[PDB]
Amino acid sequence: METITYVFIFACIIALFFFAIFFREPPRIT
Amino acid sequence: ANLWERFCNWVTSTDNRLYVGWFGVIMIPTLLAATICFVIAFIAAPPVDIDGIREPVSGSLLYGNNIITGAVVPSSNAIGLHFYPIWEAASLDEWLYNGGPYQLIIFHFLLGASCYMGRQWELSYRLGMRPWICVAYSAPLASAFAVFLIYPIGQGSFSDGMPLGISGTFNFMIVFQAEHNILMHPFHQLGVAGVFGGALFCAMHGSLVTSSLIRETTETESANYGYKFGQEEETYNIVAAHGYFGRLIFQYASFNNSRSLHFFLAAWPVVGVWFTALGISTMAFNLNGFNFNHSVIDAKGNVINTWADIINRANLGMEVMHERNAHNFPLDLA
Amino acid sequence: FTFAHAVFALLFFFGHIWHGARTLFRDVFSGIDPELSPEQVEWGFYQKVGDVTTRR
Amino acid sequence: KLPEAYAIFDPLVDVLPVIPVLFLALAFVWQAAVGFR
Amino acid sequence: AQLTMIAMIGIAGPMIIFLLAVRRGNL
Amino acid sequence: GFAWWAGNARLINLSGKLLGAHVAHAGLIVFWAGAMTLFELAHFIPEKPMYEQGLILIPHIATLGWGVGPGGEVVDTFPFFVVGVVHLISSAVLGFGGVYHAIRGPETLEEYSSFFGYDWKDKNKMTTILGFHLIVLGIGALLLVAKAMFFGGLYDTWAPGGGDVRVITNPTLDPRVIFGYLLKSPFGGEGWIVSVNNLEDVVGGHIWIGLICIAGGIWHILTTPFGWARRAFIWSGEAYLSYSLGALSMMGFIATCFVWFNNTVYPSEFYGPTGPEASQAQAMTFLIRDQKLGANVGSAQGPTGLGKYLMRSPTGEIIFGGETMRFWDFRGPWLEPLRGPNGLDLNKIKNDIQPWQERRAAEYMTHAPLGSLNSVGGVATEINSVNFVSPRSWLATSHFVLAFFFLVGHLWHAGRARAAAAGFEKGIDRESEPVLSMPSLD
Amino acid sequence: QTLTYDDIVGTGLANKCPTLDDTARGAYPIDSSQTYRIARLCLQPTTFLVKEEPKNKRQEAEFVPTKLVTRETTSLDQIQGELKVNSDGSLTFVEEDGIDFQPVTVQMAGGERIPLLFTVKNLVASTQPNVTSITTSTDFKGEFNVPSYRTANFLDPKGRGLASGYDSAIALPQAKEEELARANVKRFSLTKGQISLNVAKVDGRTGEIAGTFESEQLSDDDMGAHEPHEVKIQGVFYASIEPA
Amino acid sequence: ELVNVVDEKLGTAYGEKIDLNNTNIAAFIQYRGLYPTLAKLIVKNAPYESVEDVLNIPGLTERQKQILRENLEHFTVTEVETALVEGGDRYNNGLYK
Amino acid sequence: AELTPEVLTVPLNSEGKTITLTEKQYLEGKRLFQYACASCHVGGITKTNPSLDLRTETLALATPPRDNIEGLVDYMKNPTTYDGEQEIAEVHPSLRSADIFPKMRNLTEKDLVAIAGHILVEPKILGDKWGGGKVYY
Ligand code: CLA
Ligand code: CLA
Ligand code: CLA
Ligand code: CLA
Ligand code: HEC
Ligand SMILES: CC1=C(/C=C/C(C)=C/C=C/C(C)=C/C=C/C=C(C)/C=C/C=C(C)/C=C/C2=C(C)CCCC2(C)C)C(C)(C)CCC1
Ligand SMILES: CC1=C(/C=C/C(C)=C/C=C/C(C)=C/C=C/C=C(C)/C=C/C=C(C)/C=C/C2=C(C)CCCC2(C)C)C(C)(C)CCC1
Ligand SMILES: CC1=C(/C=C/C(C)=C/C=C/C(C)=C/C=C/C=C(C)/C=C/C=C(C)/C=C/C2=C(C)CCCC2(C)C)C(C)(C)CCC1
Ligand code: OEX
Ligand SMILES: [Cl-]
Ligand SMILES: [Cl-]
Ligand SMILES: [Fe+2]
Repeated sequence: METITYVFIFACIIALFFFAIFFREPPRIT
Repeated sequence: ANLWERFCNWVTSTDNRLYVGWFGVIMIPTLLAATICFVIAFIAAPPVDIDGIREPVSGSLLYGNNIITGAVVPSSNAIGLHFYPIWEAASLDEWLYNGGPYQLIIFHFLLGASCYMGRQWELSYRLGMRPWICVAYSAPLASAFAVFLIYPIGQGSFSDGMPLGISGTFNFMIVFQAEHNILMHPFHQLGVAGVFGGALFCAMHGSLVTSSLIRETTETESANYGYKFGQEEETYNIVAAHGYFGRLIFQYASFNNSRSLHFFLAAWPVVGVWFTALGISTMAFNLNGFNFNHSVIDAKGNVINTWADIINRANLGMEVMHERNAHNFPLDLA
Repeated sequence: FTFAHAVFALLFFFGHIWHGARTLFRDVFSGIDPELSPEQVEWGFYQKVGDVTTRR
Repeated sequence: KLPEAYAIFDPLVDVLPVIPVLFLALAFVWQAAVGFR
Repeated sequence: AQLTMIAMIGIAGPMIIFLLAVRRGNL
Repeated sequence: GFAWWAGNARLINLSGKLLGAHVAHAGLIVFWAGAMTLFELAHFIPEKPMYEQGLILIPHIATLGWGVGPGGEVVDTFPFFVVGVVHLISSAVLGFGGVYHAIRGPETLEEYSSFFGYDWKDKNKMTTILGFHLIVLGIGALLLVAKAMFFGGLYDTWAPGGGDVRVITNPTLDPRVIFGYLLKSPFGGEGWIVSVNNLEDVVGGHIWIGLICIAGGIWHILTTPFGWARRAFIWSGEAYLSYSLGALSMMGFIATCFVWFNNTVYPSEFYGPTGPEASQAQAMTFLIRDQKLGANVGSAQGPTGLGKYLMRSPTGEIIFGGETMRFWDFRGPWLEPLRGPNGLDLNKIKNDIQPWQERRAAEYMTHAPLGSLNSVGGVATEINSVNFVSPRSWLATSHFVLAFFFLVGHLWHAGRARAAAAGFEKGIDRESEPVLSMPSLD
Repeated sequence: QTLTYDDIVGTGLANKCPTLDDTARGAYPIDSSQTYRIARLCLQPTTFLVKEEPKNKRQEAEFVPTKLVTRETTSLDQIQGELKVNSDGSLTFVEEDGIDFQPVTVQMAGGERIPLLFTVKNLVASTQPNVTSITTSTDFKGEFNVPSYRTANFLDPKGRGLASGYDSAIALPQAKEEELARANVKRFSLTKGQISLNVAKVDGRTGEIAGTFESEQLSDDDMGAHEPHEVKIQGVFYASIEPA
Repeated sequence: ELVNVVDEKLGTAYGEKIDLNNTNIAAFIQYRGLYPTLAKLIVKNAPYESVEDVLNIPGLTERQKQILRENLEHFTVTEVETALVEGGDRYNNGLYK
Repeated sequence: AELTPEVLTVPLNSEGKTITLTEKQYLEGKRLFQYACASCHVGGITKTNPSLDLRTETLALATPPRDNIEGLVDYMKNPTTYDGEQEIAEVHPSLRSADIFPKMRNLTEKDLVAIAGHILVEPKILGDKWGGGKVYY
């Protein structure tokens, strides 16, 4: 159960990376 | 319309959401290989005979580790500095027992990180920037080279390179202290000054700029909304900040040239971390930290201990205990 | 009990610092004056720091 | 030990190796004399 | 001692700057 | 537009003054080579191994056959003196030309003489200077050949009977051998070029390199760069500087590994034992001690189940046990007489170990390249007493540091040369900021 | 002609025993007035079989195949010893010395690692009565000793050992020790193995022989911690005989 | 029933004399004349059933015999302990300084 | 505490004659011990054979007794194994083997006395540390 938990959290962090990068608020100028 | 020239145009395009570039053509596959093998091994690799004595150490989650204790374990001392790719093993079973994954991951990663640094140069050129951000990154990069490649080369074995794990890291740094007295080495002292100072000046700079933000907002909104991305005016008042910091110390100990200031910020940690990477790289050839063991004795010749001799008692306890089954002869010469 | 209360005491020190800063500096919580002139932070102009009645 | 007939110069030779460092130092005296121009 | 020779040698360089700056030269 | 702290960049287009800097600096190198040799000589004590005395230059001279006899014993110190004095004397001449060209000579050369003057952007002229220097370098590598073959030979640690100076009469020319080294893996048991283990291959390699450099030099005098090279490179002084810094960096890293693993052109008699050597010598030492007491070192099982004295490598060879399992690629003249086809030969170990081998092992084990920065010898927990740091540790660490910084210098000057050639080394033009004419990423 | 170290190093051949020509079908006569030694005995395993656990009553498990994970580190070699002639014409080899053990670990299906001390230590192997010539039908059968895989200084991961180490589970200061007795008290085992060597080739000139061996012995019991497995080793051997 | 046999041995004469059947060779340095030469022979010819067996070691000169005689009282014999004699441990038991 | 004559007094020979060294002789002995001996014998141990050390009590039990100036001077001329049964000049530095141990070439008779004296004094100053090894650092 603890292995599943550790891997689950790590997997969520990788998915977050994907959204943080490709689905960020686009920076807009002025 | 030429096929190669179209591909060149895409590799080097500044319109890709992530820059690829020629350095990226090598970095992308090598880092993917190292990442995929690292994750698989961290979760499921079986125990590895790191020290060559048929005493395998369990690094992965499924074999009874947690995040803190887990590690991809370095390759067998029996291998030394020999190249140990998959195709040199009689089977994957053998390769796993002897620590093959560590070699795969660190070689792929060191290559991919090297190219990461070049990729930093390359896009700076495509954007018409100045080029030396990559020089800043060479400090962390040289540090990884030191603990994954240089120190193994000098000691003769990838089994003495840094495990890829949290407790493994601590094991490497305790044993380093017993074998090199790294704390009494001035290049590690400059590294601490580089990292302590970097954190100091990070906080200083952040706090001085934050302190002199120009009121653009009400108390119901984040002040961060007082700056709009790409506005031309500075958003704080460097003269008010120079006038505060010059008075906290004295005037000529404070920067009012923002270029000099940020160069100072770049250079202090980078140079400190160069030195500490050079410390590991030169303790790789056993030029160790200062030894003041029994340097003070009295008029009769009695030893008069100092704090260095107390350090030495601690170093001894690390020495005598580490790799407790691995030494047959009285000197740990490597 | 000792662990909890020692830790909470230390944290509450930062709270004292934070809210005390906010009380004494309420007038610039949102940012410094956009019309603060360089004569008030540069050395010499005022004999007493920040006091504009002591101009030389 | 040096040959017998140059023995006289022994304490000079103890100092010679350092001389290249002095050239580096000397560039900073020069620049001080012209005010780091 | 050796402290005689490194004193003599150590003063050569700065004495060159000194001569050239008092004789207003191409420094 | 350069500040005082970048002040030598003011010389980029002052070919005369820049010649003076290069030649004055050449004189400091030669001065150090001379002064330092005489310093080591004035301190040298022949009763003591070179490596107990802090010597790095005298070992290079002795390696070339001067001053030494059988076993590396020093027989004649005069060759060392001569090398020091001549280098010392010669640095005054370079000093002289140096400061003459930096202070008094014409500051630019191209008006005074079209042969000596150059433009960095002049690709023909640049490859011609390169060509001349390639020939000089080829001559130099042939001087090493000449010494080995016609002027007394070289010190040969592998020579039978303890090592000796030997004239090299059959230098290796077979390119499968010479270039075979270039293609060996740099990993353990292979060692790329660091594994060259005999002077025949050393000298033959230098015949090849001399001929290649002379041919390369003539090639570059007679040609100009092809268009594909014209379009690949930046053609500027700082760019050429950056190319050479990278090449010095590569070479510094190789020199580091050479002096650390190679005991042929860095004999252990002069430089001390290598790390692998010392560690092998510890196991040898205690094999001898224990066998003399009656131990059967072949059948003795250690705590782990592996042999206490002897085990197999991963490919089967009989090797020393304990942590030195990792150093079984080590080869040295004191150890090779015990090696049979399957690795260390148990019947030679039991019957044929000689007193000189026992002495040598004891010596190398107690002079392992381990020591503190203040030159206390041995492991880091050792007490004060022995004033020793191996010359190999000194030569390895120093050259690692220099190679590292020259790689930083390469990146510094390379990136800057690229930026200066494109015209944005001083910053981004506010009115033509490239990113403002690019479409947003998202 | 024969090979030098630099021909062999790195190839794997250093772990392989010498072979005889398939033409070596001679006979090595034995003179009872004479005494003989074995100058070199070489044993090269090719196959490691481990006996499984049937968990049930009348099934008696089988010997199953395993994968070697410790590489070309397996051969016993340079073994020497008395070769005697007995009253009844049997020959008895008595092992005196040699590289006569290797640690090996193999991996069973499922991932279980099985370490063993592959050895002939203290081998005494005898032939049938009335030999007089060693031939391509001579068999030696013998027994040998299998000491503990680890010797007495060996410390387990919590610092416990037999001749060194802690005597308790110091990370559990107030645990009940009865449960941990078997892990806390190290024991040094000493068991017997058996071996047959089958001579299949003989060089009557030189006195070299070669053939096939099968040995049975126990695996590591980790100083008493767990029960050993039973192991069967197959391989080839070489020996040269000398008038001693 | 699980007993540490090395601890058990320290409860015998092995824990107070040189045991000619078990003790590591470096102990023979505690008395004059015994190391290395006689120590070598004593260890090579073990086991002994009684302490005086050591006098019947072939090759002993009469000086050597005399030394043993003087030292018979620092000697004992107990049963060979496999754990102390395997691994070559009488020649090197992994203890230095 | 200080280097009193009491401590600089060591046995000259097996007959219990004594000899009182100077502070000078002792510092010379120490200097010469570091020059020619300490690469193996640092702190009174023996790196290449730890079972034999330079503790007075060990030397006293060597054959020829070596816990005195005479025994040690002789040892540096003609070293034997600990039972005296064989000469080991060829694997141990000594004046007899100064062809193969060249640091021994320039040692005078007075130097040998100083080295011997150093070895016999030091355990009076340092006690258990002398020859005790890393446990006592
Ligand atoms: C063949 C080698 C070589 C050459 C010819 C040059 C030449 C040049 N460099 Mg490059 N450089 C090199 C190697 C080299 N560099 C290396 C290896 C690095 C990485 C460390 C750099 C990093 C570098 C930077 C960061 C910069 C240059 C710059 C320049 C130009 C001005 C340099 C100057 O005026 O220095 C003047 C000399 C000094 C200010 C003195 C520096 C003193 C050093 C740091 C300390 C040495 C102390 C020593 C270790 C021991 C002291 C002991 C004590 C007693 C004093 C010039 C074209 C500048 C440039 O871009 O020009 C366009 C610039 O900004 N260089
Ligand atoms: C190897 C070290 C080295 C070398 C060879 C040079 C060489 C040079 N530099 Mg650089 N420089 C260096 C280090 C070095 N520099 C460092 C470390 C710094 C940072 C502090 C600088 C900063 C710097 C600046 C800021 C400038 C130079 C300039 C110059 C050139 C003209 C200097 C001049 O007019 O001198 C004038 C000085 C004197 C007249 C005083 C006397 C100097 C002499 C040569 C001392 C030699 C004494 C010696 C013992 C005599 C032996 C003679 C015997 C053999 C006969 C010259 C080619 C200048 C340049 O590029 O011009 C455009 C310039 O502006 N340099
Ligand atoms: C590579 C270094 C170098 C370079 C490129 C130059 C280049 C130049 N120098 Mg300079 N010079 C140098 C080193 C250098 N010099 C040195 C080392 C000294 C001191 C000895 C001088 C002293 C000097 C003076 C005093 C003058 C020049 C002048 C000149 C110019 C014309 C020289 C001429 O007509 O050739 C003359 C050609 C010969 C004499 C042919 C003989 C060949 C040489 C001397 C022998 C070979 C040496 C060998 C290859 C290496 C040394 C051996 C050693 C390893 C043992 C030219 C731009 C002149 C100038 O600038 O006036 C405006 C001038 O007046 N030079
Ligand atoms: C100091 C040495 C030096 C330098 C700086 C140059 C510089 C140059 N040469 Mg010359 N060259 C030299 C020596 C040198 N040469 C010698 C000795 C010879 C005779 C054999 C030649 C023969 C030569 C020819 C025949 C040609 C040049 C050309 C050129 C130009 C293009 C070089 C290029 O792009 O290479 C960069 C290299 C490549 C693009 C591909 C090869 C990459 C190597 C093999 C990969 C190895 C990397 C690996 C990690 C390193 C380890 C060792 C390796 C063997 C395993 C350039 C001006 C060209 C030109 O325009 O001439 C007019 C040309 O065609 N050179
Ligand atoms: C290693 C290279 C050594 C050096 C250098 C010196 N000694 Fe040594 N010593 C060494 C060994 C291996 C031994 C044991 C010899 C044996 O019996 O097998 C010794 C012994 C001594 C002794 C006798 C110690 C004892 O307990 O009886 C003495 C007194 C001694 N060595 C002195 C000595 C001196 C004075 C040295 C400097 C000149 C010296 N040794 C160098 C190893 C080495
Ligand atoms: C070989 C020989 C010789 C030669 C010599 C020479 C060559 C010399 C040189 C010399 C030199 C070359 C010298 C120089 C010197 C220098 C110095 C002495 C310096 C110092 C400096 C300082 C001290 C600094 C300071 C400062 C400044 C200025 C500024 C900034 C800050 C500071 C503080 C850093 C002779 C003749 C003798 C003869 C014999 C032999
Ligand atoms: C330009 C410049 C610079 C630089 C400079 C230089 C670098 C120079 C060099 C110089 C040099 C480099 C010099 C040299 C000199 C030398 C000499 C002058 C020598 C002499 C010698 C002698 C005299 C000898 C003697 C002897 C003998 C014979 C024997 C033995 C002993 C004796 C040693 C005594 C600077 C930076 C500063 C500044 C700026 C400018
Ligand atoms: C002497 C000797 C020898 C020999 C040696 C030789 C013969 C060598 C050679 C070597 C060589 C033959 C070298 C090589 C080099 C190469 C390199 C180092 C290259 C580089 C490259 C580059 C750098 C490139 C880059 C680029 C790219 C990739 C792309 C485009 C751009 C550019 C062009 C930039 C021996 C060992 C036997 C022994 C000892 C002695
Ligand atoms: O593996 Mn990791 O650690 Ca460098 O020393 Mn020797 O080896 Mn082992 O012991 Mn201490
Ligand atoms: Cl550990
Ligand atoms: Cl070991
Ligand atoms: Fe900022």
